[PDB]
Amino acid sequence: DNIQGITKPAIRRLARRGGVKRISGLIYEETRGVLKVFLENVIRDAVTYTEHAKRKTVTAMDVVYALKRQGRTLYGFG
Amino acid sequence: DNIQGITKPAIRRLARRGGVKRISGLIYEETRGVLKVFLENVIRDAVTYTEHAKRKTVTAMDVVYALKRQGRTLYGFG
Amino acid sequence: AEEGDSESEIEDETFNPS
Amino acid sequence: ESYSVYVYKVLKQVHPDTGISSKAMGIMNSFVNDIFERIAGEASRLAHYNKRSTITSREIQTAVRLLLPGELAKHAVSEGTKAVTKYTS
Amino acid sequence: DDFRDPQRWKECAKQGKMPCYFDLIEENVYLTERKKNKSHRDIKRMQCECTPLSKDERAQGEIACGEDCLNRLLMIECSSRCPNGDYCSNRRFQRKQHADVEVILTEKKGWGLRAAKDLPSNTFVLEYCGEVLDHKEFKARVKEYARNKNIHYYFMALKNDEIIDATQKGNCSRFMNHSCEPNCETQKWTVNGQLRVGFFTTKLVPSGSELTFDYQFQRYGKEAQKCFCGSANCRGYLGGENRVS
Amino acid sequence: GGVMKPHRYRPGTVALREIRRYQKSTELLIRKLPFQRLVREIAQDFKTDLRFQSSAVMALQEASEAYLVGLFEDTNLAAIHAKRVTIMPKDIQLARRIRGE
Amino acid sequence: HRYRPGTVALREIRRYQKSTELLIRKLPFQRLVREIAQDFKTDLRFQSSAVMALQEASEAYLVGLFEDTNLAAIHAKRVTIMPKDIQLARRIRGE
Amino acid sequence: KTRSSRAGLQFPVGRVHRLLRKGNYSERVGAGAPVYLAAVLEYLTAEILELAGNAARDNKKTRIIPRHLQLAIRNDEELNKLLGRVTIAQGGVLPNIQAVLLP
Repeated sequence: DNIQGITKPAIRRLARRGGVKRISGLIYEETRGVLKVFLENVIRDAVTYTEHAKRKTVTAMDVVYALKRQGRTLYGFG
Repeated sequence: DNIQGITKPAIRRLARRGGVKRISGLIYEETRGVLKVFLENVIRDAVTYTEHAKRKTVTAMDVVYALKRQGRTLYGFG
Repeated sequence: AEEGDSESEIEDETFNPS
Repeated sequence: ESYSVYVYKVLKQVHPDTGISSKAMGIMNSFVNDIFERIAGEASRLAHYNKRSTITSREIQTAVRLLLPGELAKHAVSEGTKAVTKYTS
Repeated sequence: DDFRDPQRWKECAKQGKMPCYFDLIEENVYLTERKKNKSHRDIKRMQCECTPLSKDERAQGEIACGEDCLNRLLMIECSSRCPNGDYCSNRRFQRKQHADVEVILTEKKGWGLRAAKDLPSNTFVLEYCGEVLDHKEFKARVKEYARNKNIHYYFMALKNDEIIDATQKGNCSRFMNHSCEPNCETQKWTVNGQLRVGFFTTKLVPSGSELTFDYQFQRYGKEAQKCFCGSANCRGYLGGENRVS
Repeated sequence: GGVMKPHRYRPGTVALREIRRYQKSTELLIRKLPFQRLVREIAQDFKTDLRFQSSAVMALQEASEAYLVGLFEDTNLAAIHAKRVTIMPKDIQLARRIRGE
Repeated sequence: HRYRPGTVALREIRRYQKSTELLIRKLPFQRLVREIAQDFKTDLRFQSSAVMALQEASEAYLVGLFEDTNLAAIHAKRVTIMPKDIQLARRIRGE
Repeated sequence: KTRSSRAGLQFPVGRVHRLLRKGNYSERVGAGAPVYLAAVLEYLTAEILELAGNAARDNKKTRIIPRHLQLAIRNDEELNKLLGRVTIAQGGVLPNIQAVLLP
């Protein structure tokens, strides 16, 4: 149970960067599930690329390709 | 002004297909501008493909290619 | 015992292999 | 030239006493072409990342597993594996 | 008191004890019906969305197609292609489920109806049935019949061009009177593509109480008439000097 | 002696009947010749003396009707989330903002 | 001396829209990531830049979702964000 | 005999192999690849036609129409995910009314 390691002040700081002034008490269980669906899609694609590349190690280019497949296009990691 | 040819009961009929029960009085003037912007974009790309292909008639495959460029795949006119 | 208007089907004919 | 007679051959095996219109035949033609282009483009992308010059049943299988959903991709991999097993034996 | 018998008898006009001077009528008849309508091109079927069980009645049994149906809320009766089949309760104009009515004398304004037993709200009573006219015949027959010195005019306008006559042939709904305190009313139900006019109740009418419906007031000639009920705010006369239709 | 009209429908019944009637059918909801004149008028701005086919305008009409139906399907959810029934232009602008347009 | 409720909230909005650092800690996110990954292939091993890219993409996705959540909450004539605003944003977004 | 008779399929193999070399995908297509892709296309075609035939029998018809294709695709959990950005001509929408609008 490591999705409880995404604490309440961290979600509150992400909401303060998002512009939110006042926060209810039920946002956190929704945000953890949304984060654990987005992770469970990107790591699924990254482990598929790794399992095709005949590799023991998930690199960063697999993650960049997994994000490019979904339309995210992250810059800064090659 | 052929934008007034898109009449009020046509927009009301599109809203009845969309599931709208009660309609205000400015939705028609909003919808005309939205449709105008969308059609200007698609006609601009279709005329670009037509001028590239050295033709003078605008075929339907140019429209299908422009809709694929916007990201809206259309089955039936191929 | 009851049937719909055939015009519904007439607007989209079957594919001809020839 | 199209896939129309092959769509008729597939349709007469799962539903014998039925027909199909030409508009639905064109929609099935567009569907087959779209899925062909998607799988071929993804298999072309997979062969460049590993610096290989080809495309192979492993490449097509990796392009199937990335593109199709969970229950559909398993049956697609099973049908393709059975068909490529029957080709050599 | 009603005593519907096919032999013509010795009662002149008042129809209170002997109903066989005129003729009765079933579902209405047409004269110039042509095949230009929305009948079987887009109103081919309007099927409700119901997932019933239909195997458990009289014990944990909900009645089929109640006030949660898509067709009863939109004032449409179902067809024979219903998923309930012969257990649907919308089809009330076709199975002829009626209410217990009786025609005796109440007041010197004329004949009418009084409720036999208790009858709850939103309950069907009787269907308005008659003879369907057209464009040309109405404005000729009204001036042909105004010179015959009749008191009761049995005219109801179905639409802007359709007016139903319930004079030559009429069912038991022709006797119902007017009052400024209505407990019944009229609704426009669409059965088999065709529009039909019914009578529903609005409250809990006691056994032995009046059942009338409100007129949408109308004059056609120069003279005026007045009502004799006087519940609390009976105008009696028309709405002034109007001339609409 | 006057001819009485029966009743009048409550507001909403005919509207829901039209919702069912136009969600059941599959047809073109916009007139064809004003749409063709509109497309030719807005296509005169990019290249003078063009020429069109019929399927090239039919595909435009199909795409435009599908786009507008999807826009109203999101905008009705916006108007219901705003605890209303009437549909406002601010709902259209919110739908086009959240969608990415 | 105490601040009236909202002043510290606007102060945090101003300082975290000014800063550029990461908001989620690294070891809980890494333990979350290593636990999710093993359900796709056996014996997974990680570089540092893969998790460093996952954290950037995850926080960008969450900020881009809370912006539309705030827009839905303002459209509903409120200030407090609710889970139904997140559901409306993910319904209109196409997810 | 043809390779579609060897593999036991119904879609052709030589046309798929010709479209793989011809469409500039790699300096080389492999082999088992057109057979594998023809099996995948035949399975997807048979699934679409099976659901379309069920949707056509549900309305007392004997000819599959684009409305039947629309209902077959949109009434499935995974085909709607595969074909979410696709507009089918003469297809229409799914009949649904929100529960806050019904009386």
